[PDB]
Amino acid sequence: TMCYSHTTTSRAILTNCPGETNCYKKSRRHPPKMVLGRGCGCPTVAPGIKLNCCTTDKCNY
Amino acid sequence: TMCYSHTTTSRAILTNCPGETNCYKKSRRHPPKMVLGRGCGCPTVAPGIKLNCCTTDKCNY
Repeated sequence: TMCYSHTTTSRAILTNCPGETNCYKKSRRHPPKMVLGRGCGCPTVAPGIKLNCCTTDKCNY
Repeated sequence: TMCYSHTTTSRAILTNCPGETNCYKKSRRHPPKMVLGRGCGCPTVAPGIKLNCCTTDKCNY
């Protein structure tokens, strides 16, 4: 499964995710509402974050 | 000097900044290009961040 990936500061790339089936998109739940991170897997997320986890290639754009 | 303030996850408020003359806006230098934080002062910033520091009330919107 290929997923977009980046931290809040790093650059947005496309990776393969060995051993994972999901991709994630973390976003700010409160305005500004924006994406804070994308990556492999489905991490547990701290408060204030909306977490979306999907299973097809490139689904986390 | 009153400045907007928030972390990447906390809520956006308006604060007074005792003892500071500047407000800051941290942003992502690389796309998505977006604001990651606002607050009192002019902090030193890690790589990948565009830092703007201003001196009038509410200048960091």
